[PDB]
Amino acid sequence: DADLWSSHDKMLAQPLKDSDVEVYNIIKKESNRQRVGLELIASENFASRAVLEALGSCLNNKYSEGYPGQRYYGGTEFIDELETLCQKRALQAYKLDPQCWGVNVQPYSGSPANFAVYTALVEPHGRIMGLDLPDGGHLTHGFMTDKKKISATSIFFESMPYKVNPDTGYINYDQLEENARLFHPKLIIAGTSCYSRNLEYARLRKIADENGAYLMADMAHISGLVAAGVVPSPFEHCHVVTTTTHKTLRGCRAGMIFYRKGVKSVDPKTGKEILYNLESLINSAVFPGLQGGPHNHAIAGVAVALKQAMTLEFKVYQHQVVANCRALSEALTELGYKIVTGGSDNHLILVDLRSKGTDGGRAEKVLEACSIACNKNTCPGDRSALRPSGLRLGTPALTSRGLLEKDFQKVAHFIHRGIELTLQIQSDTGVRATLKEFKERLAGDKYQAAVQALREEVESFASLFPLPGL
Ligand SMILES: *Cc1c(COP(=O)(O)O)cnc(C)c1O
Repeated sequence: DADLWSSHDKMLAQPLKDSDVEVYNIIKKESNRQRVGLELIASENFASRAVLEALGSCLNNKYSEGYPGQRYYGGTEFIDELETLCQKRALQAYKLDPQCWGVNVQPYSGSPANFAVYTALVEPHGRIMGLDLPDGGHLTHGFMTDKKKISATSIFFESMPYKVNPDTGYINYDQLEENARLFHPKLIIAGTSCYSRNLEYARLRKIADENGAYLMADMAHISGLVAAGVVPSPFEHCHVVTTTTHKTLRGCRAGMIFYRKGVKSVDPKTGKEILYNLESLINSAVFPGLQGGPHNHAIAGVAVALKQAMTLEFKVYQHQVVANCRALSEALTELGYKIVTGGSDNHLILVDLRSKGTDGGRAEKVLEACSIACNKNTCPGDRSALRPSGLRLGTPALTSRGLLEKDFQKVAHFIHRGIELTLQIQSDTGVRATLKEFKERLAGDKYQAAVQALREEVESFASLFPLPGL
């Protein structure tokens, strides 16, 4: 009667460790995996303990559909304090005049943030232009083939990509300018997932105005760098700026949408001023358009991450991120590796493995087997996305653990050793071999000892550094 009811109360207060050992262990094994490994996936990072704590708060429970001062349900005085605080901070982090900029901090992640913007400004079947996927663009920027529209962006809107010059490695703004006059985009996306150089925002803005299109920046990858001023800000030339809250910003998974406010334009003779309406449209799209109840626990993590993003420690961190990237880039360049574009203005680089006689697909697996985390990626000039020539390496994750230039040089050496091992296996299985066979030889008995040797040396080196979280 009441024996089991007390057991119920004990169930909701019982620690994860006892309540679900199966899930507890998976988390433990994962924490260990992250500790002993070398994280070089550009999109990765480590959230601060303060941010992670906010996620487990009672904020999870409150349904707060709507916005501060425009809620559906009542009892949101504390939730309103939090959301208003989070957006106040978001504007500060980028030094934005509240009278000129506004922000929506409700997007569940980066992709939902982007889609929300298209839904509000582009509308069904409206045209969008983004960097081609194999050229370093993101799925949310549009992706389709002769056969089908793959990304939701291509499915609900009409997208056509602009490309990177296969020779230089830089975005071909000239071809974009030409095609925009033919396509008539309603919105141009200025953002990348795998690009080492700064974007010519002013030029993009010019091309946008010529076609009466919106210029939307997707700063997901460089959000942290832009915050610390380590890279030029997209806010000066863009109408809308979307972003992820994790990655280089070090918060929890979520997203934000920044939009222009105030005077859009004026009439020379009448003096009548037209104002921006981005705030209303974008807010309406997030809710009641696309999303439901806000994830207040995440909005807290974001708010916390934004306070940290404004500290000097963070600024130093971001400068170190770029310094480590330069160190890593030049170390590999000196070693005969071809870096697309020759270098980088940010946290990542794209290494063209054709310079060493191999590809990123094979190199990715070998490096993984040795606890070196990174991802394959097509290079400008690749005749097939099935056999990508490069590897995308980013420094934010390891930099957060304390790594410095000297450490990144050691990391560069470790990476090269992985490539040697890759080359060995590649030649050992023949020149007409498939990726399927390569994976088998890698997990085979012949290279078992070599992999373990390198893996252990990698793991013992990574183990020397702290792992933010706990
Ligand atoms: C990371 C990223 C996103 C957001 O991805 P989510 O996994 O949905 O958070 C969107 N656009 C770009 C360019 C990104 O790099």
